[PDB]
Amino acid sequence: LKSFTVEKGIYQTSNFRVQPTESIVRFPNITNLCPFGEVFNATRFASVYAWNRKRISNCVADYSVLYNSASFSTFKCYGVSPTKLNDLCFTNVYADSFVIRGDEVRQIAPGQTGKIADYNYKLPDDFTGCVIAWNSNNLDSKVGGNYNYLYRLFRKSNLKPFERDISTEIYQAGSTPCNGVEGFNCYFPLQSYGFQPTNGVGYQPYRVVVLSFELLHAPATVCGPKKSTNLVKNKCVNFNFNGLTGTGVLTESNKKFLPFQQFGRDIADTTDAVRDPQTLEILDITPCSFGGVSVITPGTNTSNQVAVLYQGVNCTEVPVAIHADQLTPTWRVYSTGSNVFQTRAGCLIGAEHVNNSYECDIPIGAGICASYQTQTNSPGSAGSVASQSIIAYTMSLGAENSVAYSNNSIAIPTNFTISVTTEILPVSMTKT
Amino acid sequence: SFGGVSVITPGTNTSNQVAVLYQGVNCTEVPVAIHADQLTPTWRVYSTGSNVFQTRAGCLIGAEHVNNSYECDIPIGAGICASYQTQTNSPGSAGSVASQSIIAYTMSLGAENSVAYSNNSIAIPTNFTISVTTEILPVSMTKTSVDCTMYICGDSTECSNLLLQYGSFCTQLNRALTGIAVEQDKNTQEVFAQVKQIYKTPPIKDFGGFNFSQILPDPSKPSKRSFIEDLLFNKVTLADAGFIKQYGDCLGDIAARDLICAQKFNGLTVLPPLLTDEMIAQYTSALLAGTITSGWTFGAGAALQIPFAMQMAYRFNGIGVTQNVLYENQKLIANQFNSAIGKIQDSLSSTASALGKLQDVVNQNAQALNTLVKQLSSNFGAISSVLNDILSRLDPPEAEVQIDRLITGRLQSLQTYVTQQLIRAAEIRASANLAATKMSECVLGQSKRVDFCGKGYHLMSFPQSAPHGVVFLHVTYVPA
Amino acid sequence: SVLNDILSRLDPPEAEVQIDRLITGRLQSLQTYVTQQLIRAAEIRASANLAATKMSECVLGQSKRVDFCGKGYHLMSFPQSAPHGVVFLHVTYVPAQEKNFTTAPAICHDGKAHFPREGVFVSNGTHWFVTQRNFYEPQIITTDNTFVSGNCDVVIGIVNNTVYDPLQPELDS
Amino acid sequence: SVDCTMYICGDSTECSNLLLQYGSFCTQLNRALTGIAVEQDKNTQEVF
Repeated sequence: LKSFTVEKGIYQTSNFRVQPTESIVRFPNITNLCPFGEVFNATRFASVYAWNRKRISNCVADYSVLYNSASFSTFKCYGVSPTKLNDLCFTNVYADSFVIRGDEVRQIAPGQTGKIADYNYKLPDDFTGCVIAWNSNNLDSKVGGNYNYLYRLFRKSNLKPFERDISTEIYQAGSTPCNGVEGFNCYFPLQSYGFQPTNGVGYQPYRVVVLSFELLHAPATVCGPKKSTNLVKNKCVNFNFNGLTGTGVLTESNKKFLPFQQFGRDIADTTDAVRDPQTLEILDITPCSFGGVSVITPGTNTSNQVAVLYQGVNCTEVPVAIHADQLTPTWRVYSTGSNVFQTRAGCLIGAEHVNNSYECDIPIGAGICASYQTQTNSPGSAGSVASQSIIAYTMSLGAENSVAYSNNSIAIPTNFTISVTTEILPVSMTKT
Repeated sequence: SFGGVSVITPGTNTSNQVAVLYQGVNCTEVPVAIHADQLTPTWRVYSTGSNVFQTRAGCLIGAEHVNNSYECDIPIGAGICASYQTQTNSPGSAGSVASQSIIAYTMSLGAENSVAYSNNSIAIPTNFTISVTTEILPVSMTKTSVDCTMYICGDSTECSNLLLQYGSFCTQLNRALTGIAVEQDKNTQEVFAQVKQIYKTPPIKDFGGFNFSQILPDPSKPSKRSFIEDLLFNKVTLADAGFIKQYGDCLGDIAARDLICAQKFNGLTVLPPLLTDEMIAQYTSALLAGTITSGWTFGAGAALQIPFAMQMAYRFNGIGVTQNVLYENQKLIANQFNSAIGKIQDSLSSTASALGKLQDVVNQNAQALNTLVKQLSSNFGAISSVLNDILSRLDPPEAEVQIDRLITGRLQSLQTYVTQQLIRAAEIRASANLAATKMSECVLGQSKRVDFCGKGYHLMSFPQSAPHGVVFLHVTYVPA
Repeated sequence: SVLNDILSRLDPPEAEVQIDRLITGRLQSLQTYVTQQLIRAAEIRASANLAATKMSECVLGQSKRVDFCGKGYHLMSFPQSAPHGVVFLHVTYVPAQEKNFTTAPAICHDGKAHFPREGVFVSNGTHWFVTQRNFYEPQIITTDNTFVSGNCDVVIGIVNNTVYDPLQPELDS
Repeated sequence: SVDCTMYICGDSTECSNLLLQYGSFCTQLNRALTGIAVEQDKNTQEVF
């Protein structure tokens, strides 16, 4: 009101709102995981020059295991946060697994040059993806030496990103025709790596897997895992189902959804009942309790005791809305007590319900009216301050009456009154 | 050349064949619009030929003009009206015959009646009729209240901050609707509350033969409400009742099947009316009670019991027909009136359309809210319609600009809603004041104003409660 | 929020954007205000028309409309000035005290029916009187007051009574 | 009577799509004017 004095009436001071208890994040069931195991825990590894490329798509790819696992020496992701993979989703993912020397491991990164980067396996400058590598001295190395892995010494030109060249043909360095065989100025294009268990760290063969994540407009097939929580019902909660979010009280519904259909909809175009991704249950949509708060007070000149009306709410929510149990005992009294009256309009606290009907001083709603009344017994005294209180009652329509209707009688007045009343009407506004 | 197109549909219930109106266009242009060159030859017939009638309003196709004059069912414009009629048909049996079509004709003002005006002749009615008509007026609207913050910002701290920059827009809007809300309560009080004391009818019904039983509240049925009004509640669509909705029952994608619940979601609340329906009936009972037993006196001050038969003697006195008319034909008049009362019951029961005005009151209001609700889906220029996504996807620096667009749109929408709301309320108020005057003058006394109380020298009226409105049963005198 | 600040603060190329924000908003506020006034003005003008009618009907004459001039059979009104409005001091007739009486729409002198020209039939219990509607004054029911219409058979409620004829005493005397 | 579409967007598809983003502002406005349009006729019938 922006005033120190308040005239009697009902005023809307603020808004009542139940706060959310907890946050729920959800994504669909975990099944249909991409086969990471085939790549990482693979029995055999391809060579650097021709590396294995397994496309991963149509799954929920759970990166967490690779990030968390100790087994890998390094795990570096250029384009996106390595932590982010669980949330992020890519249209297509390619895994390039190859075995290369330890010293060379650094080369597997964007914007790099070297034997692998140029000739072997090239990465885009822009490359978005993560490179995971680990040692395989135990697996790959041979005492005799493991020749199986080759890289390329010569080529007509530099290799483009992700371009692999398997070709066995003899490279002709010079003018002399090779004719398929080595000779002067003719060499097999690839050289092997001599890995042996005895060698040093740099020397050790390492299995590296790079997960490129091509991002296109096209539908994204490979998305991250689902970090979900338990479902709680009959409570105002902050829920996040697959696509949407909102706050309300999830309850069991009696709705029969079609097998394919995920969400319902209001006539209005609202989110009404949703199907839980984990359980095939239909849960109907309810905004959490809230309503207006109106203060019913007598004029400040008369008193300062008030009564509050919580519109369109049950009395039950008010003790829960605030943590009454948590609060001090001074605060506790306000939450519940005999002095609570519930009406159609809402829960009115601070006013005692009264059987007697009187004229309506202040309108509450639903026919209930509040007034400040005290019965007073004092000689030559107006109702003085005493144990006064605020009462709410069904507003009296007035003293009820009846007319002695009959076939044969009339009521004709003997005398009358000349009265004067005032009728007031506005004529004009101020000429602004 | 361009103009609006209107479809004259006789009604799907009745027929599929329709007529199309091209407003303010010459008929010559119609074939060019349609791809006559491209389309099949079946289509070719549809564009050209006779069976095209040119009117001031535009070019009308599908309708056959008729010289004969009829009353106007559906207005075309410029006095032309369209209707679906069948020419004489053969007997009803399978046989090949053609009938039923859409006709456009020159609307008839009605049947011309020349009057034999003369030097010294008078027409003096030998017999009369006590008929009854129904007049329906809206009294109040649904006390809608809207929270700006939830509507615009609904649970978004980042949003509300942006709203504050707007200053006082919300406070006034919330204030405006609240002002409207009180006014409705004021409307209902002024309309019904005309009487201080609440009268109840005596156990004896002997009303000179007049049969009130339909109009009086029926002690019995829940709510002491009357029979005729009971149908009235039935004909209308109550928004909701009970004012209690199970929270849990509500939470997901289905509850918005329950529209009110959805409304509950977006800050849209419906305040209840101060005067409850049960309470409203009592007034209607009282206003009715004093009118029956006391005459007009209850408006002036203390109600004075007067036998009903006596009242008509006064009421006839009001029109310029002496008392002798009533008693001399007391039984008939009562019978006429009682039979008259029954007619409303069938008319009311027969067609929903009797209630059309009230229904309108509900419907525009329903429309306003839904339109208000739907706006939430509009992007306006915004990247998306959901507040969370903007926050989620975009950094605040970028987001602030985006949300701002969304804010202006809804705020504009609410602004359109309230402005629209104020005007309709005013429309209602004038009606309410009109309603109050009708109870004040017509019910509480007998009105002198010709064509105020229904066609005829007005006798009296009995109000009946109705949703957000009131129905009057004007009993008028008409010469037979 | 200050125009002079923005002007002092920014060069025109940049300032134009900021000022534009205020103009669209402020104008919109002003637009809001005007719409409110038009609507509100309509309400007042509606009242003015009513006021004029009240002045027209109530002051200038005695209005017949029940509850137009205040509760009761309206006598008259005295308009009074006021700020931005008017106040009327209606003078209304309200019945104060009442007494029950027994009524019947007519009386039979001859076996014929009499109805009251002005008034209704009542009885003190001993004798029948006919009086005006809103203030009790009994009168001796004479032919001068009553008019003929029909006979006793049709009447409903009619009671036997004696009507006084002023003429007889003149001729007999 | 006023169609928003021409009045605003008049034969510009690029314009009209941008209009749709606006939602129901038009359909409501056109509705009101139509409602207004019928109203006068109602007035005339009531009077005469």
